[PDB]
Amino acid sequence: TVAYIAIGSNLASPLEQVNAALKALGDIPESHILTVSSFYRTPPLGPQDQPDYLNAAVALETSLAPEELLNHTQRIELQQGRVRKAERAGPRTLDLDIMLFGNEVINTERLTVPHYDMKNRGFMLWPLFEIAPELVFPDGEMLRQILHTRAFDKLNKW
Ligand SMILES: [Cl-]
Ligand SMILES: [Mg+2]
Ligand SMILES: [Mg+2]
Repeated sequence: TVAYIAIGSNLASPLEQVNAALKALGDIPESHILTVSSFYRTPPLGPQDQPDYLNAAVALETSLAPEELLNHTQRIELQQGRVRKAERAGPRTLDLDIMLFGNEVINTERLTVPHYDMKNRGFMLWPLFEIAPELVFPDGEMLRQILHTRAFDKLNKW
């Protein structure tokens, strides 16, 4: 099944953390990376000029169950994302979100697929459109149409 995973980093040098994250994603059992988007840049809010966020999208072919994939993305977030050495308040610096899993709609306490706010997040949809321009959501909405009809922040490449 093809799963689409969003990666975000605001950590240290986001290139290195994101690449470790990609390596870990490929190392998930019964799973392989099909393609990876370009890296995109999201400024922080406010003048503080804290680290920018690096955003990407990955297409992952997997024969895992959705909740099993979630175990792995959660694990990688702990192992690669700091959070032992600095958690709440940080926040955690590496985010791996399962955006879509096949044409599946999953509504469970642990896992909601499609990711609940993804259609309003340009830093999720634009990298997704780069690797899946013909994507259609389980409810039938076309990714190309959402990008024509919803307002998003400008999103430059990294
Ligand atoms: Cl949907
Ligand atoms: Mg997130
Ligand atoms: Mg998350």
